[PDB]
Amino acid sequence: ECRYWLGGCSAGQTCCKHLVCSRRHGWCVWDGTFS
Repeated sequence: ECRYWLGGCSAGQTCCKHLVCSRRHGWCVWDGTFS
């Protein structure tokens, strides 16, 4: 299943809609706002 904000993605994980796997933060961040 997809993870939510600050869910904690990985190399083989995914993030729910409106979110992106932040490899820098180490967790799913808001897509469109993150850096």
